[PDB]
Amino acid sequence: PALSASSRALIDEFMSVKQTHAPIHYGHYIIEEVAPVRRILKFGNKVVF
Amino acid sequence: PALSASSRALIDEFMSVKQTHAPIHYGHYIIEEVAPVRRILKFGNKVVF
Repeated sequence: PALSASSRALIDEFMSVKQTHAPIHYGHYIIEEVAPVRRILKFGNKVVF
Repeated sequence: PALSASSRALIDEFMSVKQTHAPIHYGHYIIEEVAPVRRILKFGNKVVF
C-alpha cells in the first residue's frame, strides 16, 4: 500500500508528528506507506522517514 | 519559496516551535523557506536553524 490521505489535514498531521498521528479520524482515513523501498518524505523543512 | 506568514501569530508559533507547528490555519497560511542558503533566525531570544 501507498500513501493515501482522504484529506490534507491527515497528511499534515502525519508529517508533523509521526508516532502519535491518527491513522483513522471520524470520516477520513490515512494509510502509511509500507514498501521494500523507504523514502525520505520532506515537506518544507519537516522530514519523516 | 521565501518565508511567508499571513498573520503574526503563525510566525510567532513557527519561531517558537519548529516541528509541531501548523502549516495551514483557518484562513491563514505559512510557508517555510527552502533555499540552499539556510540563515539563522534570531527573533527575540529564540534561535531557529
